Amino acid sequence: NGKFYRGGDSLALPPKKVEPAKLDEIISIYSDSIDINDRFTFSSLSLNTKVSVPVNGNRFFNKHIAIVGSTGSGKSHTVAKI
Amino acid sequence: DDQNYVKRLLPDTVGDITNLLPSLKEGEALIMGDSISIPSIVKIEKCTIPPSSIDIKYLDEWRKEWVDSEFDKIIEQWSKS
Ligand SMILES: Nc1ncnc2c1ncn2[C@@H]1O[C@H](COP(=O)(O)OP(=O)(O)O)[C@@H](O)[C@H]1O
Ligand SMILES: [Mg+2]
Repeated sequence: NGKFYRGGDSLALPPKKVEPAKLDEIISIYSDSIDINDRFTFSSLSLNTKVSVPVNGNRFFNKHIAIVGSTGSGKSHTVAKI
Repeated sequence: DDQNYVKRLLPDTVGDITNLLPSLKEGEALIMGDSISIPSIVKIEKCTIPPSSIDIKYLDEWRKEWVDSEFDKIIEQWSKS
């Protein structure tokens, strides 16, 4: 019913109809686990640009950030955007 | 020791690079960095105004007669250094 619960080894007996996930369920993976006042968005999902990926904005900054990547990958741009 | 030094500080890598470094040919180079997007194996275009090839032809120069080396001017240039 639109709310995502991350679980391990949940069983679906085959055969089950498989379709690509729509916009709202993929949004519910990232948006629902973080309270709305706590969301801090600086990026979106790579294969779905409409899905925004928010991080826990309090927990993003108290616990230190390590931005790592090769030269020319945009690491200074990601630092500047944040 | 050169290869472990180079591969560790090399910013990128290519497929099967451990044995590629000994097997590079004469004038063949591997260029990578942020000035070239794809790490590529290239052949450097032959120098038409070379640093003169200092490789003395050896057998045929041995094959000729026993030449009289002029030791006096060799020693006198050695003397002034
Ligand atoms: N989120 C992004 N979307 C599209 N292009 C980007 C993004 N971030 C960086 N870039 C591009 O990547 C290039 C590399 O710059 P940058 O990441 O700052 O280099 P470095 O990581 O060496 O500091 C930039 O010219 C920028 O245009
Ligand atoms: Mg930079």
